[PDB]
This record gives sequence, C-alpha cells and structure tokens, in this order.
Amino acid sequence: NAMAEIKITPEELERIAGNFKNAAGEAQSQINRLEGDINSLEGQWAGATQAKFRGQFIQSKQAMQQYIPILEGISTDLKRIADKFRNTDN
Amino acid sequence: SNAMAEIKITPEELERIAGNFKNAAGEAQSQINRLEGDINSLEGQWAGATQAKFRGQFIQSKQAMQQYIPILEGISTDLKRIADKFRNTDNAY
Repeated sequence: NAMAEIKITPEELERIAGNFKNAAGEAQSQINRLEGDINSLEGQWAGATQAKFRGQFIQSKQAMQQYIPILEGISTDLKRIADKFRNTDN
Repeated sequence: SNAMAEIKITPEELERIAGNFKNAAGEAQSQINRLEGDINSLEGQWAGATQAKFRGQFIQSKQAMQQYIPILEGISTDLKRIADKFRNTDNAY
C-alpha cells in the first residue's frame, strides 16, 4: 500500500513548486557564501593566482545564473497547472 | 605562516576554503537529485506536450548543474594543490 502512486492534485503541484522555489533560494545562498570566500582571498596571495580563482568562480556563477531561473520556471508551470485545477473545481 | 610576505594564507586555511567548495558541490548534486525525484514522481501522470515541457526543463537544469559542479570541484582541487605548494615554505624556517 505504501507504494501506491500519489495522484496529482493542486496541493501536490504547489508542494513541489515550493521545492523548486526553495531550491532556487538555497542555490543563491550557496553562491553568495562561495563568493565571500573568493573575495577573502584577494590580496592574500599572488595577483595571478587570485585572477585564476576569480575567473573560475565567475564561470560557476554564470552556470548558477542559468540554473536558478530554470527551477523558477518549473515552479511557475506547476503553480499555473495547480491554479487550473482549483478553478475547474470552483 | 609563510616565509614569503606575499603569501598571507596558511595551507590549512586554503584547505578549509576548499572544503567549502567541496561541500557546495556535494550539496548541489544532492539538490538536483531530490528535484529529479520530484520530477520522476509526476512524469508518469503527465502526457504529450505537458510531459515534455517538464522533462525538457528538468533536463536543462540538470545540464546547468553538470557545468556548475565540476567548476566547484576544480576550485576545491586546485585550492588544495596550492595548499600543498605553500606548505613547503610555511613554518619551515
């Protein structure tokens, strides 16, 4: 019985939409903290070394800036279908 | 502390920062894995264009993470390698 498929409802779509929204927030927090670390290395070693690590970090930030809006788009699509369900029932 | 004035960070401090990057890489992978489970739990109940829309968006997000994760891994690995380089002139003389 515990393996019964959980049927889609607006509540389920909103729960999962929330998971994606929360994931976007955690990702942002993570990139912020990592940026702080790279910032902390400035002046702590050779300028050439810092340039290499800043460069790598910005490439990671760019990847994250593609990723976050994709999660938010999924969250939006789930919520739009959730709304469709609620309005049909009304 | 290093023999060289220009090096103001210890190997242990670089290793600490490298751990933050390794932890972030692990957390990112765990996150996309949980979200994949969410997408998987719905997939069989969608059909046609809607099913494809969610599958495609999820695939895009996974590919973005396939970019992001190895960059964090590279930063962590490289930080540690530099820690090892610096160690030879840290508290040595």
